Amino acid sequence: GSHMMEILRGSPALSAFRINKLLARFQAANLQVHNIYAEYVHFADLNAPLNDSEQAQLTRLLQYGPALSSHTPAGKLLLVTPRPGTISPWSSKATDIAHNCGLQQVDRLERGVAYYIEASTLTAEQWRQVAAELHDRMMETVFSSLTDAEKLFIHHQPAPVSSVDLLGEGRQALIDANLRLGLALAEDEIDYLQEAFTKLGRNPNDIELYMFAQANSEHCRHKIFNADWIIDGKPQPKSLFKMIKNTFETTPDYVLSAYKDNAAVMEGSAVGRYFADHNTGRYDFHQEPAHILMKVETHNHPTAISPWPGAATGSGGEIRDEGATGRGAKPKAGLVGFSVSNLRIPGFEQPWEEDFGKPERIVTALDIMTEGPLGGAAFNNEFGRPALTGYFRTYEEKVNSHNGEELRGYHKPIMLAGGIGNIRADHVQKGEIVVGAKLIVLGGPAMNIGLDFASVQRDNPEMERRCQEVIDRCWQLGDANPILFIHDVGAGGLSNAMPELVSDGGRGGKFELRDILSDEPGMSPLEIWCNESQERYVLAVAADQLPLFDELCKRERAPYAVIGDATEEQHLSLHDNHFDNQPIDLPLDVLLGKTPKMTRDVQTLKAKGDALNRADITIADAVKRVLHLPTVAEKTFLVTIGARTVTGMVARDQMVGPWQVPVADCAVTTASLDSYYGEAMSIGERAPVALLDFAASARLAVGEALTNIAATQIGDIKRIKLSANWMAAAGHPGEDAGLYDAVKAVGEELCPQLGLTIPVGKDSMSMKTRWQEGNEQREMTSPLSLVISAFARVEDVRHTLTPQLSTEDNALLLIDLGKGHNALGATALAQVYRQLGDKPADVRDVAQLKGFYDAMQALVAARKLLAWHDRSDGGLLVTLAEMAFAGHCGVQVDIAALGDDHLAALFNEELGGVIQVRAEDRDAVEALLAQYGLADCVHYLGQALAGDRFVITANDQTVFSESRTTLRVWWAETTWQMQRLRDNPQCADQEHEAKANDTDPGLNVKLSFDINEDIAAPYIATGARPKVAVLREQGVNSHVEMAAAFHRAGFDAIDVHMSDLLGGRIGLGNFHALVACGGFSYGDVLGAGEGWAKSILFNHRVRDEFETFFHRPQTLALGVCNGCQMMSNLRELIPGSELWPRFVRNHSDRFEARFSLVEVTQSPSLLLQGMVGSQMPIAVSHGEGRVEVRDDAHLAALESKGLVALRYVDNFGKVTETYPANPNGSPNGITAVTTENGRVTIMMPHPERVFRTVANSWHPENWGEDSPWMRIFRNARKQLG
Ligand SMILES: Nc1ncnc2c1ncn2[C@@H]1O[C@H](COP(=O)(O)OP(=O)(O)O)[C@@H](O)[C@H]1O
Ligand SMILES: [Mg+2]
Ligand SMILES: [Mg+2]
Ligand SMILES: [Mg+2]
Repeated sequence: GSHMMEILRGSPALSAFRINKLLARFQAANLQVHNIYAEYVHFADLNAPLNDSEQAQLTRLLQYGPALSSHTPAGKLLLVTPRPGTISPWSSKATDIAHNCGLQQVDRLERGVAYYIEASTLTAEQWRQVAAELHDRMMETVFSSLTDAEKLFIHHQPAPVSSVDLLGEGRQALIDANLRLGLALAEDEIDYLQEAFTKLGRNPNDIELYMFAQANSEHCRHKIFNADWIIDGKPQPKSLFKMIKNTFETTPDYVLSAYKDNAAVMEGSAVGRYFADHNTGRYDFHQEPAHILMKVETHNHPTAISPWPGAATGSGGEIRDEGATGRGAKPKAGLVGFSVSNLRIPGFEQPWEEDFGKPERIVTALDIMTEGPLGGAAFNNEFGRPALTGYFRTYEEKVNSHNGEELRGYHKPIMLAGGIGNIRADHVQKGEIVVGAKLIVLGGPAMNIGLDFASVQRDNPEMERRCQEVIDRCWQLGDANPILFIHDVGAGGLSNAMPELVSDGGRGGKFELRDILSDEPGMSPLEIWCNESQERYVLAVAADQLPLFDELCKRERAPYAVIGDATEEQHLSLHDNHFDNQPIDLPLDVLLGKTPKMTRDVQTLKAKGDALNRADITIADAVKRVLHLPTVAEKTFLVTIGARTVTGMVARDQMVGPWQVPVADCAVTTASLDSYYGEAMSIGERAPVALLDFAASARLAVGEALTNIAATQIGDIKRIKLSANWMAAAGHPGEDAGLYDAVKAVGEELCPQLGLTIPVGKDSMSMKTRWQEGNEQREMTSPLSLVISAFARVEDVRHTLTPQLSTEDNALLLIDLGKGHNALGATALAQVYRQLGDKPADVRDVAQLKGFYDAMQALVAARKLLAWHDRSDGGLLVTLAEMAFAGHCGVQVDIAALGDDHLAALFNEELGGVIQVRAEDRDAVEALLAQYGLADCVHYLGQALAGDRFVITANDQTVFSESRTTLRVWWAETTWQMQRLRDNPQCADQEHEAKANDTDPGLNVKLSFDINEDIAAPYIATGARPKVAVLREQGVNSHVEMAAAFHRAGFDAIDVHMSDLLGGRIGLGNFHALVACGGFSYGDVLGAGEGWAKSILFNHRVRDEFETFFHRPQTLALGVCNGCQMMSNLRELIPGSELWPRFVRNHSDRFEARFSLVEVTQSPSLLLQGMVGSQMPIAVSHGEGRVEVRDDAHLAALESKGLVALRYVDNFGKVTETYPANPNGSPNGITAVTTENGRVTIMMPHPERVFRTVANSWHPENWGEDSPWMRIFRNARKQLG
């Protein structure tokens, strides 16, 4: 009542292979199911009626997706929808499109999947088993009628505040509320609340208690990290935090901000910061320092319960940290980490794996690594930051460690998300908060998320994107940046972030509950104030900047509300206009009143640990097992799921070389689109070492970070800055003393001796899982797990080395920082034979580690290196194998000098690595290494050689010999199997099988023109700069680098949001060129690019503006990725486009981020003039790029008209539909088409991301500044005259 639900049937929902996985899942559980069929169905909750025309508009918005075989329903209906009381992100984004298409009648759109199942035996018991399989019990519910969906839209009345009756019952009322509300309060904290409230003479409200309990938890007060310690009977002088701070006291160098914000900041470089001016809308370079922020976060517990949103909001919360650094900043690139228990992939179990069971309430390791990476990548992709480095460890074994024989592993996973961003010098310091400052929530209408449903998070990355654009508009105003103060909303929701915001400014605040934006009107005041809804920030802004701030938000379509005022009195007030009362009324010192410090009085446990039993170990069997341990094995399933080219500033991504092998040891970005200065990121971690030796695990993490970053041009080691993220089972015998010792080992010792700061860190301190298996208690406990992320300013992005071997005359030299210790404890080798072993690796000599770093820096600067790969998991064996994989070559090595224990020489995980040098440079490089005190560690191994032979000799004996292709295919099998069970198995198999064909020549180039002839230069030289409209919808993310590419070609790039067109601020009549940029407009909901296009079509004024533009005789338009999608959906407005295809879900059913080989084909395209017959790699980054025609008649007609402009080719140079050479399954390799007149071109790949040579993942050595793709932008300039 007050609202009607309309049901609108959508398109078929599951491809054939997905239907076959279902049918087969049913046959495997003995459910005789003749057939299954699925159809999306949509639900529109309307506040007013739709006329015949709006009805048709709504119907048309809800036609999208691949044109799959439609069937008429039969059998039993099971409809799967979100759980009632829940609103999906699909709903947020779809309803938004509805509103921007003028359908204000729509209150909410929601979507379900209708399953039509013919089975016909099946007891009601078995139907519950069918129902179970079709849905996720943590997010969804199953219904029997389409009608039942009305349950999703029930309007609820605001629930009132509840007082806890301390006055009337005494202390028992606090104890009862402590249990009922789950406050987890300690006795001394119940004491405090009793005293504080007895003094005020009134009962506490529920909200006030909940706020207090959120603020005084472990994760939030960091009680363990500030604790005093007593260890083996001796009081210790320093807390853990103090020992971390010791690194900043010792090395403050280059540090701009540390421990005073939710990211750290270091000095960057002076470069062209590129953005649109507030007054002109023109993009310009602003020559100024771009300083570098860094942060790394975890999101471990949620990910155990619901991994997709758990990982996604892991990234999302950390991106908010970055944006809310100082007075606003811009995230640039990200990193991702997973640690989980054994994967045990069905049909692919490995000999070290044993099922130990798990709690019913958590998902398996395999579920985490299936859905979690897709979740992390969904936020990074739809937000728009490249994910360029990461780690993925598996560990689960019964082991004789510090507390005797017990199960150690990661049933509670590590889910790690971090990254770097840029910030202006003047915004690094947070400002003062003036009295009467407006206090604002920027971002999403809130719901009851986080209050085991309360650990199920929810991500809407496009909402966050819209918020970032506002934040960007604010810092881009320089001295006029209206942001006085900004902070992210995370744990505790507003009940933490608003008090933290006023409190860091020395203020109080008065707030109004009913000013806060909400999508559940039923929520209690406690739910409104304490819920952990996502994509929110809190800021302060002066009252007189509010009109400005409103103009900025409205142009971005970023929702915001003013919810209160900052006060001089240090009081916290929260009024409720609906119930005319005051849920919160407290002094801030009472809320933020602290109880005493914690003292931990603890004892050292140290494991004895036994020698590696080698009975079943051969070097050959060990090579095979080690390459099948997911920690070692190829990571493609984690890398290609995320964009790696967004921004146009990525110099080094995971994938290396012509054969695009994911082994890059660190990530590198350019600082700007006009510099070779940059930033670098690397990770070091070695948790299983902590099962033998806590200090050594931490030291090795520091050292690996350094070895992974070392072939990058940095200089001074003091440029390198660390995040230290600590994961422990605090309280588990031996760990606490372990934690203190490991923090000491890096904070007090190693990092200060090296000159390394740790200005940021986090901790997560209950890394264990307890459950009942038989009548038995069971425990899985993590090792102490330090993850070090290293971050650095880069002097020259171009000088970076990769593991890609050259086959020119060369020498392979090992730098064995293990000094022949050759430890085998807690290695991959031991793990893969179910053992812990004796003695682990460690940092053997700090001077020599420093010496290594400085020596690598001298060799990099002087260009003496052809390649570098450090030694980590899997030892020298893996290092050499991976270099041979990346170089598509052989290796001939001798290990006689590495000791008689050949297994230990190859498989120790001591620090160091293999450099490759030119043969003629060998002597000079050995002399240089000797000057840094290293002669003793440096060992000539042999050479890289053309071919397929991987050979390891010792004197006259062959220690190990195998085909390099055979090793490379074994190392691939983990990612193959993961892709097989997650993606379309046909694609997974084609990708895998192409690795086995050694003749694959890899990416290679043929150019039909001179890539250095700047054909636009005569035009640029006149000083006349035509405008191009760089068109962007909400969710677009590639506009900045697109602008920069047109800029290099001599245009004035103007920023045109769709809101500028809708509001009449820009007219396309003033432009001769237009480009629709890439991204995830509306998060691709209702089809990639559809919302964007249909919002143009359904507005008749704007529709007419586009049509007029395209119907002019000389205008040019380009659509790229999302933009191509958009323009393919606007096709009725574009002359000569009648044969154009649609673009739909990739055949792989996976987001594909590839460096793909294409060829330019003959077509009218004016943007491709001079390039025809050229073949070169381009950045590709999409999930809905598959060309779909309506039938073969459409395809032939398209082809015979000569309108295809780009095709995917394999590395042999033939047009292909084989994956991933053709990443999406497009017929005849098609990824670009033009119009009959050549004036409009649309393409899925991103030329604007790779117009700079430095930003191509692989490129030929001889190229200059400009890639081949720079010709497009220049062709645009020349054509305009
Ligand atoms: N979880 C992940 N997400 C994204 N990239 C990852 C992930 N795990 C590993 N990678 C990338 O895969 C490559 C190989 O990883 P790994 O063998 O763990 O690195 P290393 O041994 O050099 O520390 C690297 O380029 C790394 O950055
Ligand atoms: Mg590795
Ligand atoms: Mg490495
Ligand atoms: Mg590593």
